[PDB]
Amino acid sequence: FFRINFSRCIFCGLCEEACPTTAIQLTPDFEMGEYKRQDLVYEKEDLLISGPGKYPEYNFYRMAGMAIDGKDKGEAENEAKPIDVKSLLP
Amino acid sequence: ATIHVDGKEYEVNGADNLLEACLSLGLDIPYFCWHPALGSVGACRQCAVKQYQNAEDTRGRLVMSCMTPASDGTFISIDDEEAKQFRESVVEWLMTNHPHDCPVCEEGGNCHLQDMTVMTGHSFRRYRFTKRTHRNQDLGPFISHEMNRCIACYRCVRYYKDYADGTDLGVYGAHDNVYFGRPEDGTLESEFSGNLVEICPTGVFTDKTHSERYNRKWDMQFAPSI
Amino acid sequence: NIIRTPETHPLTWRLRDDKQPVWLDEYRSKNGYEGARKALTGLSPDEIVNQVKDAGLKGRGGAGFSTGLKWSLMPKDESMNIRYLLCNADEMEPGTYKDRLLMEQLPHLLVEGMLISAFALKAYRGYIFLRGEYIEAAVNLRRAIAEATEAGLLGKNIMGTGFDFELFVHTGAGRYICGEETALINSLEGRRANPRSKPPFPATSGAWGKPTCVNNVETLCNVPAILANGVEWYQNISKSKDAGTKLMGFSGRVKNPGLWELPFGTTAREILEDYAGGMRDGLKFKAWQPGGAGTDFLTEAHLDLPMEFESIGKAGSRLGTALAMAVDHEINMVSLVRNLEEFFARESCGWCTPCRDGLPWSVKILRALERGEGQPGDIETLEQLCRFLGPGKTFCAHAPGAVEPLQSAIKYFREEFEAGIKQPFSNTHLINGIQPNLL
Amino acid sequence: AFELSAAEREAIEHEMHHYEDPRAASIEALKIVQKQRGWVPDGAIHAIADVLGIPASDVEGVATFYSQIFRQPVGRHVIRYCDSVVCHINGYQGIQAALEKKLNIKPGQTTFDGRFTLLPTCCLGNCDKGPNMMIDEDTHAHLTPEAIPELLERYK
Ligand SMILES: Cc1cc2nc3c(=O)[nH]c(=O)nc-3n(C[C@H](O)[C@H](O)[C@H](O)COP(=O)(O)O)c2cc1C
Ligand code: SF4
Ligand code: SF4
Ligand code: SF4
Ligand code: SF4
Ligand code: FES
Ligand code: FES
Ligand SMILES: [Mg+2]
Ligand SMILES: [Mg+2]
Ligand SMILES: [Mg+2]
Ligand SMILES: [Mg+2]
Ligand SMILES: [Mg+2]
Ligand SMILES: [Mg+2]
Repeated sequence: FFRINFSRCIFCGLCEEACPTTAIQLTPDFEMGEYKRQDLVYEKEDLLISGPGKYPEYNFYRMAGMAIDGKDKGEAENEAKPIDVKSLLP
Repeated sequence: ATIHVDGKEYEVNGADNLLEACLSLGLDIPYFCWHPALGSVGACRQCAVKQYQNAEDTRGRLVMSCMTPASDGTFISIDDEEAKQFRESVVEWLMTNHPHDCPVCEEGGNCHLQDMTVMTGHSFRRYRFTKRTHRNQDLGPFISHEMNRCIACYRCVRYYKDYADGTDLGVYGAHDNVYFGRPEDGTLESEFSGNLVEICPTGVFTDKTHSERYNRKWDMQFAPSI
Repeated sequence: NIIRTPETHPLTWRLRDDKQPVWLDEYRSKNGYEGARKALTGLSPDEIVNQVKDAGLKGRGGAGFSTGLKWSLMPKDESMNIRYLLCNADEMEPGTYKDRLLMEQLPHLLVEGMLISAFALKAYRGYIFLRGEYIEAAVNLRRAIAEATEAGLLGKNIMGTGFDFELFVHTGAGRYICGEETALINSLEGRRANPRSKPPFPATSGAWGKPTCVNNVETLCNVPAILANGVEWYQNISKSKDAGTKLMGFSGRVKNPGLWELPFGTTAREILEDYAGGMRDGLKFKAWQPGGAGTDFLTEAHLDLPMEFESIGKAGSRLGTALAMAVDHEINMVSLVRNLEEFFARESCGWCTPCRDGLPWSVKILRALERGEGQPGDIETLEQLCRFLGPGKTFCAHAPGAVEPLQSAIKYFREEFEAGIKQPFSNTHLINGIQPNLL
Repeated sequence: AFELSAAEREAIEHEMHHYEDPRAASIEALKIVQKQRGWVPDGAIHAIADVLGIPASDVEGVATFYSQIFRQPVGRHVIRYCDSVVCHINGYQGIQAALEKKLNIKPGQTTFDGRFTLLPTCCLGNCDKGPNMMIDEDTHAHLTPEAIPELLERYK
């Protein structure tokens, strides 16, 4: 779950600056002024946009070293195929 | 029992190494392979401090703090430019092969390698070539295994085998392809294997029980319990 | 050809002409085991050690340390009655082939030298830590041990005096790091061949926690002649400050490669052109390494200095196994140094970071430089590796010597290294929405 | 499944009393087991560890440290050429090209049918004599790219 209290957010942009995966960004559009203040707490469903935002081609998991469904151990960016210790080569 | 660190003169136990004494005095020397319970081995080479003599030797020699006896007539300098540069280059060599995954590492804000990388003042990558990668093992239902993040400091093996007498964990391979894990996938037999999650300075061995419901160290709320 | 005589050629003198080994009968015939008999029935320990210290024998393995001091280091107390003497027959150095000759064609020489040295040291067992790729050498050594055992030269009561000295052979798997003095001990213990920190020296605590003196093959072959002919004779072979004879040779594309026994004061040019013949038919001299791979390159100007420890040590290089290699003009220096650094990097162990993690970086930089994909800051990164891998920064001496040919080739031939830098340094990949930090 | 033969177990037990510690016979036990089968199977690790008295982790560390204790299936006649400085100078590259052109493989692979593995070796300690190579236990020096076929035809 992702949850951001928009009754406290001052829109500083420090969050977007800290995100190492470019997931969270500040886009030019304002929140509707809610009626109850409870409805100003967004819970991922609201926040998750359909698109890549400002940075179009960056893929963190293409950089990471751990394996996911897409990439195996030696398929990251600037990485070598894993040499097994039981190899024959010296 | 009276060493000179960067001009200052301290009083230390002359029966322990210079890393132990300098850390007891409050000074800051980086070190990966020393542990105050597993003795000192000079493997990582990361606790280098310049050592002079005669109190007027202007050209000392780099030597590892954890391996020098810290005797009486000892003159060292943690902040020497050559010592600083060597300590920095030593972490740079470790960073040559590291995996770009701090965000997904089980231990961010809790990793000793991050501490020492920010401590040696290294924040620029000159390496350009590929990194070595490794396949993981299934070590049990307790601790995970990510050998991509290993810096080969030998703490796991030293603890697990020479300290806790484990008999089912060791080191394999050689020449920058070294490997630390079980001879085959399977659960770790030692009763005291959990301590590998904090003995290992990197995020190679991290417990699964916390990895399932994870939260960074800062977010945690502790209290002294038994 | 060379006229060998027991006076000037103590080692290579008995070697029969047809290259076949010299077995026990022919060896004893040519004054074999006379030195061992003299030492066992006319001397005592603490006297053979002093005879070896006064003769001035020095380590022939490459270190150059005095053998008499090495043996004196042993503790003097009869509470330690279990001591070991390990011969370092593991001869892995890209350029040394001198122990092959000795323990292939003269196994009894090494057997007798080891017997004398283990009597001097009060050691009850001796392990010939063999290479593994030496098949004929192992066969001959075991045959010589069996002959000397059957003939009384080995076993419980060796020729009257009470001295057992059982002698074994250990043909190991192929790793160059097991040649190290205190990694050989680990490998003999049956563990991973990782060096050990000194102090304690192997002399006080060595093989299995017992005392131990590790000696090369030629050093131990030197001893039988010292004892048999006298200490003064060995002292006076030639007027150099490194007493005795040495196996020197020139490798490479010379007209007659090999190794010979020389008076340890011979100029490197006297080996290249008088003995080895010189460069062959159209090749021109460019550089040379004195000793095995792991010693500094030297140009043609350094070809006239005498082959001894102090001279070549002051010339920048170091005399190792004294088996030179001649590199002719047609060899690119970057390709040669890459071929050396990839061996020194793949042949290492994993214990210390500077070696394990910095030698591969130099290998990759050299591959990029020889492919033509070098970048600014490469040679300045290689030079930083020659200072931070030097002696004291690494756990053992493998990297300090591994990075000697690199710096020594940079010094003399920087042009061939610069000629590879043909790229603009770039390391990032230009993420789209981020503006790069300029310079 | 793996179980130690009688000859190799007897040889290991005879080697175990050449030393003060049984562990010291680990490299020789691995070399015996490899001599019999050409490589060290995954069960041989635990078998040797049970014979000696040391754990399988130590035996597996010893076996994967040293380069001549094969832990992967290797053909017969494991060709090992030398590619070090003295040979690099004498032209071991032509020798490697003519070898991997005739075997139709790359360094580190078996051919097709389980003969003629191809490996590089550190140095064969026979430098003054041309580019060298070992086939199984025979050292072949003064190698020429012309004589690689006839020299390989001797091993069947
Ligand atoms: C990396 C390394 C490899 C070595 N390899 C050998 C070797 O292959 N053969 C050898 O005799 N000495 C070798 N040595 C030197 C030994 O450590 C030791 O000094 C020598 O074998 C015996 O000492 P001595 O020269 O006084 O006889 C090597 C040293 C190092 C650091
Ligand atoms: S911009 Fe982000 S970091 Fe700043 S107050 Fe708003 S949500 Fe919090
Ligand atoms: S081990 Fe430490 S430095 Fe390495 S990726 Fe994980 S958090 Fe980052
Ligand atoms: S696994 Fe962890 S403790 Fe073991 S060598 Fe690697 S970094 Fe050190
Ligand atoms: S320098 Fe360090 S890593 Fe290299 S062989 Fe010596 S101990 Fe091993
Ligand atoms: S902590 Fe001293 S060498 Fe690693
Ligand atoms: S370099 Fe090949 S035989 Fe020595
Ligand atoms: Mg203490
Ligand atoms: Mg995996
Ligand atoms: Mg897995
Ligand atoms: Mg493994
Ligand atoms: Mg950990
Ligand atoms: Mg000694």
